[PDB]
Amino acid sequence: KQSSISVAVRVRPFTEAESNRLVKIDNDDVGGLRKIINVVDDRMLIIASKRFVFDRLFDEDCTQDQVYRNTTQPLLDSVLDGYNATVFAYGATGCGKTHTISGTPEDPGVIFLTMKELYNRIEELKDTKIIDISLSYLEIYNETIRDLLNPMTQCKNLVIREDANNKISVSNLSRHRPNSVEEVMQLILEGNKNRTCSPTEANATSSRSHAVLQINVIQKDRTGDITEEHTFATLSIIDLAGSERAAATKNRGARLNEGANINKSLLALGNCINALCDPRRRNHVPYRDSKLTRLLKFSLGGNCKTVMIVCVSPSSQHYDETLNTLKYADRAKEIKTKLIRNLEHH
Amino acid sequence: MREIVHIQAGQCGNQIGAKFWEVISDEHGIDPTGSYHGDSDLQLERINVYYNEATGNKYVPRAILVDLEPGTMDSVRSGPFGQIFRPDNFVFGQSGAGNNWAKGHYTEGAELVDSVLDVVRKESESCDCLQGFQLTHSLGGGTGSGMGTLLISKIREEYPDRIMNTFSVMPSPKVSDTVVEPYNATLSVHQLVENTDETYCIDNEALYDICFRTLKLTTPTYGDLNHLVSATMSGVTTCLRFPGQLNADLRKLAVNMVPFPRLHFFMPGFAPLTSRGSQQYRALTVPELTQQMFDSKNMMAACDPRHGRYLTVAAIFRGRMSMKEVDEQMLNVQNKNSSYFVEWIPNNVKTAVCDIPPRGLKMSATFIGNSTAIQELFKRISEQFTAMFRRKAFLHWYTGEGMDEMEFTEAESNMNDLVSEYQQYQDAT
Amino acid sequence: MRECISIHVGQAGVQIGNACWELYCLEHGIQPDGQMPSDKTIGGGDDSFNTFFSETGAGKHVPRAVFVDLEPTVIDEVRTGTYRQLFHPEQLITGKEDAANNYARGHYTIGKEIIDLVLDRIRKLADQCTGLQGFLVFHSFGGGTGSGFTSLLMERLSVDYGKKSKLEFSIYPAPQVSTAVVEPYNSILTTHTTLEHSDCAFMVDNEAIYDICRRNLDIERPTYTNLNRLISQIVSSITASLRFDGALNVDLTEFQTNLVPYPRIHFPLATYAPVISAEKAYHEQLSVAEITNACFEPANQMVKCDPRHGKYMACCLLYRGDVVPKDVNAAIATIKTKRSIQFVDWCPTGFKVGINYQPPTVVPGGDLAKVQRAVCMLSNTTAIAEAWARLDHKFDLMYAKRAFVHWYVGEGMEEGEFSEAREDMAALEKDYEEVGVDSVE
Ligand SMILES: CC(=O)O[C@H]1C(=O)[C@@]2(C)[C@H]([C@H](OC(=O)c3ccccc3)[C@]3(O)C[C@H](OC(=O)[C@H](O)[C@@H](NC(=O)c4ccccc4)c4ccccc4)C(C)=C1C3(C)C)[C@]1(OC(C)=O)CO[C@@H]1C[C@@H]2O
Ligand SMILES: Nc1nc2c(ncn2[C@@H]2O[C@H](COP(=O)(O)OP(=O)(O)OP(=O)(O)O)[C@@H](O)[C@H]2O)c(=O)[nH]1
Ligand SMILES: Nc1ncnc2c1ncn2[C@@H]1O[C@H](COP(=O)(O)OP(=O)(O)NP(=O)(O)O)[C@@H](O)[C@H]1O
Ligand SMILES: Nc1nc2c(ncn2[C@@H]2O[C@H](COP(=O)(O)OP(=O)(O)O)[C@@H](O)[C@H]2O)c(=O)[nH]1
Ligand SMILES: [Mg+2]
Ligand SMILES: [Mg+2]
Repeated sequence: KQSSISVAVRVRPFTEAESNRLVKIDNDDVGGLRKIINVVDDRMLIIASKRFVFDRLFDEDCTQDQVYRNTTQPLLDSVLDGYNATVFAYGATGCGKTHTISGTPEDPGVIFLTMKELYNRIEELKDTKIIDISLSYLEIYNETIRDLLNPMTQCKNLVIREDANNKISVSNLSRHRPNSVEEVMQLILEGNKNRTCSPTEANATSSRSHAVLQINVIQKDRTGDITEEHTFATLSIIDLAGSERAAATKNRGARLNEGANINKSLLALGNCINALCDPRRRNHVPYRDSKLTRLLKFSLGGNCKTVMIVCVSPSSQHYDETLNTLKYADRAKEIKTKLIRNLEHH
Repeated sequence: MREIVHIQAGQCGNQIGAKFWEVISDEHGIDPTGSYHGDSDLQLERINVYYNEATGNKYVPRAILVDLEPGTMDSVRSGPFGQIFRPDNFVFGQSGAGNNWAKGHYTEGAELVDSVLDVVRKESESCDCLQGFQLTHSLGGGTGSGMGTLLISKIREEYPDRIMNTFSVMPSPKVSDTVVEPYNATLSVHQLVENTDETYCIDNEALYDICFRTLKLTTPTYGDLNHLVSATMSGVTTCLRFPGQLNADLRKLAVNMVPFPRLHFFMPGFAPLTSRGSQQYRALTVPELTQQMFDSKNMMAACDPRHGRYLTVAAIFRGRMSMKEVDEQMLNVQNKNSSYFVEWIPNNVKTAVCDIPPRGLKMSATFIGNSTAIQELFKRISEQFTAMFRRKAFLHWYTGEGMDEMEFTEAESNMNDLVSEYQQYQDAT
Repeated sequence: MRECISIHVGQAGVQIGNACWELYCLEHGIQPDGQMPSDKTIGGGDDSFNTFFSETGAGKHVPRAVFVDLEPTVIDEVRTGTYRQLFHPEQLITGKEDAANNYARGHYTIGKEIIDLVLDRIRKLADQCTGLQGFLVFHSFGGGTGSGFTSLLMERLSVDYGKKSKLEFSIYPAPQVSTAVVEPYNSILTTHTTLEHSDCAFMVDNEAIYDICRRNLDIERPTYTNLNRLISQIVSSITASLRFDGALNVDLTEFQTNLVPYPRIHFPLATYAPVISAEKAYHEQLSVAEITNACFEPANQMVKCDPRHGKYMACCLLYRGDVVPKDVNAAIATIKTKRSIQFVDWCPTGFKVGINYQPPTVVPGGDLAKVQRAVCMLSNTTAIAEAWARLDHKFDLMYAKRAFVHWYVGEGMEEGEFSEAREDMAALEKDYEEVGVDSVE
């Protein structure tokens, strides 16, 4: 019993500053530079001199409904029916990773839509079986775990541990049991408000911490059945930080340390993906290099499937790290995973 | 202006530090009083790396002593070089650790580390530029294995971008001294793997073998062992406080020896070492030094190099010598013993040279290696751990102080992961 | 009027500069104190020429140099040594911490805290000169500072100056000998960043000089002082055309229009023929033909390469001492007919000749012998394409497993910058195969 890992690609539309120069300067020939990506079809992809294949790609004019319908349905259906499934974003600064995964109140992202559909499915299946949910929300920053729902707890007490079964479990994690969509919107908004970010730069929406939302779904029978239909499941949405080069930031203070830790974590994730993809490096996968890859131990290839959403840009300046993202996506697509049912209480 | 802050935790660390400062004062020409009676100018040009200047041409070591029982501090104070240390950093408690890691890390250590951190801050803020820290401790006892790790974690939290070093006396394979060595060793390694940057593993049995065979000493006391450790402790910074043809600092050796962040456990060594009645039958040259260094009999850790492969090796030479000789000899060593070296690193050797040798020798050489064979040491503990953990032999003394079984399982898992990590690169290509 | 600024970076640069300025002081009669008693012999002399030294009204001669290094261990030895009164006290030190063999620290993290002083001193020295003819930057691939800081300084100088010449002197890594595990990474990043800022980057290999010292000079235990002295002799031979007079003087700006056919291929080799000790100075003639033949032998190359596995693209021979043009023409005619020394089919001329009347100097306590005449050959050839390839083979082995990469990314770099630095180098290799195939019609 095995499943398949999934990879998808998204690209943003030109910003105002670059689009203005594009209409002024470069439009005459056809800094507002030329279109490198030039998406050729829905599934394949072309770049300046090469060609690759990913799954269900999206153009700059794509809509939230299309991406939600093209990435989340297998994960949603599996998670509701036990199993396990996750989604995580990847890319570089300014590629729009926090817009697709979270979104705004007027441009909602994958979290809002997928959790609202979970609530609707719970309402629909209420006549059949009862479903309850629990939630947790954390960030990884400077090699430290922080809770975005209980900020009073210090980073000293937050630590990952595992038993002989090798199951990851965070200590003193604030597990919140909601009752309505308004409550969970309040929790999500407060968590995003308390997220660590760099408002010093003009792009104040720039994230400088890896955000992880985890939602656990449990089921229970209605009328008279005796210790049946528990069937717990877990889903996680992960928003990573960017890999901005130091060349792009002449001024360097604490932002230097933040970027160094972010880049180290991203390198650890890349090494883990490469190790999993390779056949003969399976003797050991270095999960311990960072807290991020340690927390995604089961998500990557343990007992679960995941969707890797890589975000790129059409600006010509963004070439090398986009190619790095493409290569790492290609190897992320080649890793396998297993899937098993849940425990039954008696 | 690079400088180092020294800390000493526990009996073993305190004794090794006492002998280390005794050696360094003679190297730089300082008395027990703290005045200067050197002869050369080079001894004062970089005295600020370790020492701190005082009023009347006096020099006080930048060392911080910590241990929960006052006996070792009284012994050091009564010693010959007890007056150079500032009295204000003789931080101690009254209730001992009792060879219990929990008492050193959870119960009693927490009631004394704030003063240690205050002293560390006071010493560090006086620096023009701080290179890093270095600590001496033993992984078998309670004071060392607990307070050293707690202090390392807190210093790393406060000073993230500075080098942290440890000269750890790892537990012996055969001849132990405490019944609870495996628990302390595992719980201390669980923190050292995460926090430090250069962990210099040392074993008592290797020191005894070196003393018995090479030095031909009949009754090797602990002073001789501390001397052997202090020789290497005063060699990893010789290029940082003396001139040389090819210099090297702690960060340069860290970069050229740590291919992946968790592989920072190193086996040291020192040459020349000969008997007193056999120094007139040897020619002191670079080939003799490199032969003595690379031999397994001269290693300071029990693990045999020949049971694995060298990932990265470093050699700090001291004296006047030709760089052609050094380069040729290291190339020849790599070529002849290619089975004992890793393929995906083309050149494994990092050489540094300093022009000022020790006081009474014309040439010296400090060896450091990063070998997969170190895994064997951890593997031994991973047995001696589980045999006691599968039956909870001595576990109530630890749970009564605050700890739980989750810490023990996590430490065991981390140790096994480290062993598997080394074994991956042992047989890769 | 013919002045040119010298800059030294890193331990290798500083230790080569020590020998260079010792040689210059010996040649021009300047003592280590900066004085010049040679005016006693001839009134109003100009031995301390304005090319490499600036004269004050008090009679001193301060050198035109900017010694820069991150760690305070080598510059301090100069400030304490015997040349402390020669240099301007503005020898620049960061004085905090070395680059630790990290390109990122020398480029992004620590290099940005000291570059402004370097630019200010270079601006002052440039304003002092009437017209400067170029820059001479001494460094070494493999070191953190020698890669990163050299790249940063060259980028800023190209932004500021531009059309001015910028020549390099770099110690390239040896194929087998080495003293750093992360040296291929630094070398690859350096050649990527400093391929479109330099104009002619001379290369030198330590292993080749060790072999030369073993075979010719008969020194079985050499140190870096002898290597630095040989490099000093190379640089003095190059710059002799500016300070003194000769039949054919090769200016610095004329090096480029005779050695670099295309802009990207600017990595020539340098060799010095009459390396002979005083014992074998006798029993030898040391004629022009002998030294010219010795320059083209594989054994006397200062870079570990085999010219027989490639075609010479250009050659520039700078002579010193008693040399007549007829003997040089005879030597060139003898060399051209040899079938082993091949040339590209698109360069029938091939050679450039320069002659200078001042013989080479000798440093007391050295090993080179007193020779009436000498020659230095600067040859642009395609054998260098091998030396790159070996280094590339050392890159792909390590980058495949991402070894020693966490330091670079932790000091402000992205992994992708490595891959680019490979690809560009690969393109350069292709160019050296694209400019070797014989033309057809
Ligand atoms: C004539 C001669 O060679 O004298 C040597 C000597 O005989 C031998 C046997 C010495 C001697 O060492 C020992 O016998 C010894 C005993 C216990 C543990 C270690 C060594 C010597 O004691 C050791 C001492 O070494 C030093 O002075 C070094 O500088 C050393 N410092 C100290 O030992 C020292 C100790 C206390 C107070 C002040 C200095 C050192 C080493 C590394 C880095 C820095 C300093 C010297 C010259 C000798 C004697 C005296 C016999 C040897 O020691 C060293 C470290 O050089 C052992 O073999 C080496 C080299 C020599 O062959
Ligand atoms: N020819 C010559 N080469 C040298 C000399 N000193 C060092 N090198 C070369 O320099 C290389 C490493 O760089 P280093 O000079 O040691 O130091 P660096 O280039 O300044 O880099 P940093 O460590 O950041 O200071 C070695 O591989 C040596 O071959 C020298 O005196 N003469
Ligand atoms: N497809 C899109 N269409 C329109 N606007 C977008 C799109 N994607 C992103 N944006 C906006 O562009 C801005 C920059 O994108 P943003 O989501 O901040 O990237 P990011 O992932 O946050 N960068 P980082 O902080 O490094 O992760 C955001 O304010 C987005 O709302
Ligand atoms: N080299 C050396 N090792 C020592 C010395 N004393 C104790 N040890 C080692 O340290 C371990 C005991 O640790 P200890 O110093 O008692 O720890 P503490 O009681 O918590 O301070 C033993 O396993 C010994 O091998 C010494 O004087 N020299
Ligand atoms: Mg973001
Ligand atoms: Mg240096």
